[PDB]
Amino acid sequence: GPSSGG
Amino acid sequence: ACPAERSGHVAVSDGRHMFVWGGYKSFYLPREELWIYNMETGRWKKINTEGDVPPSMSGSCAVCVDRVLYLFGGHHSRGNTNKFYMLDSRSRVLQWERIDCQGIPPSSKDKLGVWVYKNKLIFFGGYGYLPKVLGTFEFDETSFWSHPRGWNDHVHILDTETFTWSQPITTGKAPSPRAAHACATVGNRGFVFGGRYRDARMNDLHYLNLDTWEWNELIPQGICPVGRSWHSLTPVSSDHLFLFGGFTTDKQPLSDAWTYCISKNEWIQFNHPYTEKPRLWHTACASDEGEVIVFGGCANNLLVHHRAAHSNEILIFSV
Repeated sequence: GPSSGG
Repeated sequence: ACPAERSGHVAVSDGRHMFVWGGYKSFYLPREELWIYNMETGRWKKINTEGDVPPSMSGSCAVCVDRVLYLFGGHHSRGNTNKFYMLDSRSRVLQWERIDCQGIPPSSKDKLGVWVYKNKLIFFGGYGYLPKVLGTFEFDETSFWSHPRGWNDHVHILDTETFTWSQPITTGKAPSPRAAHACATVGNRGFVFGGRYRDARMNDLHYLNLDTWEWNELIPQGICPVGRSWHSLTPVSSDHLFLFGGFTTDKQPLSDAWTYCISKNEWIQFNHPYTEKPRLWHTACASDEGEVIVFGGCANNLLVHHRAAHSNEILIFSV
């Protein structure tokens, strides 16, 4: 969701 | 009067007023709400905006240029976007405007960074879907198992004279693709520090010369800050960047603060009273009174969603 890739 | 706690919001400032929008908590904050923090009085004001209101998003990228707010990208309930909005706050009831830009926009993404230079908004990096585009893209294999996503090193210009997208032809070695890095502009130098890429939250520091489009890497002599993503990097003078918070490769939430001195190419650790308040995915804005206002973000590993300690605290650093 929003936090992937961080 | 205080906004709900949140991470992944945007905060932009004119040096006096800080405008807060979006983000999520434990989900997305109300899209029509714009929270205004008066940096001098310390008081909040909520207003409801109208017009082309963007969907509620995290990881959007916003700027404030002469009290016009610009917003690009982000992640809403159906994924990443590459829409561009503007909200004139110079005055009436604030009205969002979705700008149908000319040229090829960037790919849909969040958790990127932007530099402001003259009439140009220059966007770098981020996380989103596979992208014609200059630069490189690198998939995040943990997305393969929906649509796969990945990091980019793309540089894109939105020329506010015409609202036309374009890409500069750069020289030098770009930073790797990355997201949740932090960008800061001083003069004609667009600094970028850290960010997530593959299995690292990195510690490297670059700037893109916004006149000649040459990338430079900065190797500071001496002790550098630990690599991180989801940190803030804020210009506080013509010669100092202010670094706070973030998240290490080993999932440590950070509360250290540093100032990078541009002319000496040196990091200086910065003592402050919030050592027990680490924050990741907060925002930070400089005041006209030389302060940095940190708002929002998460005090622990927000990847454990049911344990995420989202915050609505204002942290005031005196730099």
